[PDB]
Amino acid sequence: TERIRNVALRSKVCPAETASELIKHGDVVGTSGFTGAGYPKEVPKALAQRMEAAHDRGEKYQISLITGASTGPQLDGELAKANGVYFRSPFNTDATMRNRINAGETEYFDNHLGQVAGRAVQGNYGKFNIALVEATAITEDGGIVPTSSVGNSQTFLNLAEKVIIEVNEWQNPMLEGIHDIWDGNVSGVPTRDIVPIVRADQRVGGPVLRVNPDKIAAIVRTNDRDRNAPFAAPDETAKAIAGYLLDFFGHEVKQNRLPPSLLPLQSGVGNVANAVLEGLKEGPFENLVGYSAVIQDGMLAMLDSGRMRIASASSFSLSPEAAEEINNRMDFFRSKIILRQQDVSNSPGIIRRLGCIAMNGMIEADIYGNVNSTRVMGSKMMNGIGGSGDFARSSYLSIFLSPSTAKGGKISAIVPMAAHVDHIMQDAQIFVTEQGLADLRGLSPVQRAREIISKCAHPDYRPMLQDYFDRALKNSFGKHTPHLLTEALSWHQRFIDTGTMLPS
Amino acid sequence: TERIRNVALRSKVCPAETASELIKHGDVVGTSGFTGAGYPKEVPKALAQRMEAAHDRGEKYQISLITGASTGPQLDGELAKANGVYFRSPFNTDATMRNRINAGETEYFDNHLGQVAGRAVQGNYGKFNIALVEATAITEDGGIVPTSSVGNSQTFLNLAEKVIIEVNEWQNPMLEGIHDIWDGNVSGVPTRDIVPIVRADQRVGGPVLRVNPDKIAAIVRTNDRDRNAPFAAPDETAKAIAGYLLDFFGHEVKQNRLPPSLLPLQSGVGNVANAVLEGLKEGPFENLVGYSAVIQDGMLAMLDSGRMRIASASSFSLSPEAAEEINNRMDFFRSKIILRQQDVSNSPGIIRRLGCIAMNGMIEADIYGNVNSTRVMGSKMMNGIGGSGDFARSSYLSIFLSPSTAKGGKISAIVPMAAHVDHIMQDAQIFVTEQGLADLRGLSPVQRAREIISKCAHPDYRPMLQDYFDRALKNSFGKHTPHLLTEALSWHQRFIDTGTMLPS
Ligand SMILES: CC(C)(COP(=O)(O)OP(=O)(O)OC[C@H]1O[C@@H](n2cnc3c(N)ncnc32)[C@H](O)[C@@H]1OP(=O)(O)O)[C@@H](O)C(=O)NCCC(=O)NCCS
Ligand SMILES: CC(C)(COP(=O)(O)OP(=O)(O)OC[C@H]1O[C@@H](n2cnc3c(N)ncnc32)[C@H](O)[C@@H]1OP(=O)(O)O)[C@@H](O)C(=O)NCCC(=O)NCCS
Ligand SMILES: [Cl-]
Ligand SMILES: [Cl-]
Ligand SMILES: [Cl-]
Ligand SMILES: [Cl-]
Repeated sequence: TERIRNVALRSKVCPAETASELIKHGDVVGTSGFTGAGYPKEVPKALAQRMEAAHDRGEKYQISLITGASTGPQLDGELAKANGVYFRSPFNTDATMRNRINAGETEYFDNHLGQVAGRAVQGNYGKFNIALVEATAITEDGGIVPTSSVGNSQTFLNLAEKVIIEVNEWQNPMLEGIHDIWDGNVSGVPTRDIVPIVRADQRVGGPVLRVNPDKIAAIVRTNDRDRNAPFAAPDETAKAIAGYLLDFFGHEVKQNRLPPSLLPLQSGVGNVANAVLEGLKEGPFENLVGYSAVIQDGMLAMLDSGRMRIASASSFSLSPEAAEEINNRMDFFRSKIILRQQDVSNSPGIIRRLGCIAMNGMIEADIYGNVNSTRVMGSKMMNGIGGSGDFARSSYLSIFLSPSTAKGGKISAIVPMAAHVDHIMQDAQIFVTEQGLADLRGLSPVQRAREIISKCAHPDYRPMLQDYFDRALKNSFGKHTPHLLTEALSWHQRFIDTGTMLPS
Repeated sequence: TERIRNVALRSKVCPAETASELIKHGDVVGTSGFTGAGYPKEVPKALAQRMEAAHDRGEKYQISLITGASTGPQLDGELAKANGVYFRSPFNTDATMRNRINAGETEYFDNHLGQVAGRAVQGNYGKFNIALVEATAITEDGGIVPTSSVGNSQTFLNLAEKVIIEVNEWQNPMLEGIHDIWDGNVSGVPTRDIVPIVRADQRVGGPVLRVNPDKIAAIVRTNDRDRNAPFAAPDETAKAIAGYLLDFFGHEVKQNRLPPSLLPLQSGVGNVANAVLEGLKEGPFENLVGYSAVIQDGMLAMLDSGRMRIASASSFSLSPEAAEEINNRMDFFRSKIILRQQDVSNSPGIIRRLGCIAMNGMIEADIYGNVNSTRVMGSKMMNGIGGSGDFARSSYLSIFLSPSTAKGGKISAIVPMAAHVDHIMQDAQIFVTEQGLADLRGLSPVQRAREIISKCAHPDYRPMLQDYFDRALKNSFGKHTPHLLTEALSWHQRFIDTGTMLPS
């Protein structure tokens, strides 16, 4: 049945390839798409091809690409291969785009996800020339129904001089109604409105994105899927991590420091956080509620088992099989899910009010519990800070999760000093690895070190960390946060030099 | 005349030494006190004497000292001299206490100022045995009128098993009415209340701290002043920084990116930020509004002139000259100042909603614009993060201010890598030194470096910085945030070893 239910707009429909021609070299382009969900697919390809052709002719042809968060092969992948992006923000997971960024070929800045809208309205990315937005359907009165995410779409629509919509047969029409778009000033000119959310499951807006139909210069019909990586089935490492955390939650509850149903749950991107949710789907906490940035396979599983009643996020970010699953059971899941603008899902004011429990993965932490979420060896981008800072700093409890080692044991995820810092000590209270859990609340840096080294570090690396700390305590310039600057980053350099942090 | 207007409570009046006997070895003590204002004076002096006497006898006697923020010689000073503090939080500026912390004799954790009350309520500091609070007066119905700051006093009163009040006749009685204390759930158990502040001058509460009279174990009559080091007159360096910043504001206004009256201003503790205020009091912007953690001399000047209409803060941290000037004309300033609980003055939800401009000092930034506010050489505490994180991350614009060098040119305030990080790149958009102003909005790390190096670094260090960056670009593991791990911290080590960052 017709997805474009507004007759007047049908006159604007055209091939993906024609739409792409609206985008000019130098253009700032805002797109839908949040962590592998709901990004535009067909127009990006056409632009990519046109870009390569122009480049061979010696014609400059690159855009600035601002999104909700990560997209997919069809967008980041295609444009990266074409060398078509001079600037990218705020979050990426595509290997080709990542390579461009790590080669200095595409400039990249990973803003806090909840701040992107406000900075765009402030003009930090320049003037938006194009909004390219994927839709489930266009309503009779011209509402744009989003797809598997909301992201920054409403903001990009407001800002852009011209709008291109992609309407996607693949997205299940029962998506219509799952979204909550608030028409208030969240990220506009101060003073901003109060967003009156006081419960994680509370709706305060409507089902559609609003745009002046006059700004719509093109509409493209599509039938393509959100392409995400599957999640790793929880192995012994992941299960141990879940085990420690569930016990921790259990002891908090027994001590009356958490309610039996805990607090609204945020769970970050990646395999480790996902694995913890798989643990929760059969855990001893009932009537859970999610207030997250993304809903991964594990969270969907919790909704499925009924251990979680409802989940708020800006997107569901699912494996191919789970995305197939939810599209086949959209009737069941649509009442369990609320998709919000990312500046609302990731609003520090709301997160703190609700008392969210934040659970996020990490590259590494140093012995003082500073956290790197992003930059391997301090210089090589993995994905980006994403919403981890939005949640870590605002949450009732901030929890970081990681195997105690990486690359088959050749890297320690607990190091003397993080090569890059995304989350300072103040923003991290709990660390969990397969070795144990460190509870850092109320502790000084030296006290944090003792907990982190003794609980979380891998036995292959523990003595070396203890050695570093003991000698730092003796020799450091100051003793408040003891360091030996000649060797603080030496494990990372050892890896670079030899392929392993383990000495020979 | 009579400061204690509740007759019944008069019976609890006693000498300072006697009150101090209520405080026992191991106790967790919460005190009033924020940026050298409104901290208890006589009871801490008495306590310190008794602590030293005990120690002289091989008897242990130490407390955990939790405050609003920094105190003064009578509290931090005396107790540090006595070696009477085993744990301290969240912010200190006393030189003797700083030494205890940096020698490892006092355990320290500098929590974000806006979060301290909530973490106290969560129980991160343990059970509060004692709340010790300075008061201007006690009202007919037993309300406690705070003095020159509010800080965390209401939370501490709520949590503490016993309460001791110091009624200080030095504090002007017309301070009564200047405070705004909310009974709302700001920092308590989730779900918390919406704090409905939508303008900087808005009152939402009442004039007094509330406490069960049955918890009050002692009242001490005092007469002693807040002690706060004077601000030196702005030197040429500080004047240059203010100049660059004011030019920047003027340009934002002419581009319509700020209103002519700017936005609510937050100005951080320290000489540099205060020097900027001094420039604004004689600049082109009128109808200014303060929404800050603290009101320093510069800000008080503008309220005087009528340049600033109102200033919201948790405390006024004035010089002796300024302290007397306001205690004197309290009738006037009384109507231009609102003093709030620090969990409200420093609430990220409100700071964001109001769109504050944050202006803070810093120790150093690296070429990529990560900021160190706290730890010299990464290990030696200066003061603490304070509210700089609260404001930097939540602000409409986050600006950091510093001389381009430190210690007579022997340290570069722009370094290859910051030895410790308090504010990540995402939390800092504008840097200002006497060398110029770097506007980083919308830039990748490599672009940030080009601006910071060229605009902010001192000419004596810029070639060294460019050389580091150039070789990093060629040799770094990744090129997204290029580093040479072999030398990243080598300037700091050079200072440690030779007293200068310049190569010999
Ligand atoms: C940090 C993060 C990459 C961890 O992801 P994860 O899937 O849970 O952890 P994994 O152990 O499976 O590792 C993922 C990759 O990072 C690498 N990695 C993890 N720790 C590493 C370390 N200490 N050193 C080097 N690489 C590391 C792994 O090798 C793996 O790389 P690969 O894909 O090339 O094989 C991921 O959580 C992330 O990008 N976080 C930032 C955004 C965020 O946290 N958002 C929260 C709100 S949605
Ligand atoms: C960072 C901070 C110390 C700077 O203070 P300032 O008065 O503006 O700057 P100054 O240049 O006068 O220097 C202050 C001290 O820091 C030292 N300092 C500053 N930069 C330094 C550097 N790069 N290396 C070593 N020391 C440095 C100075 O030497 C001076 O120390 P001294 O008293 O022993 O001589 C101060 O802003 C602060 O403590 N910030 C943290 C809390 C905060 O910002 N709160 C904001 C909300 S209220
Ligand atoms: Cl809000
Ligand atoms: Cl804590
Ligand atoms: Cl609020
Ligand atoms: Cl930006």
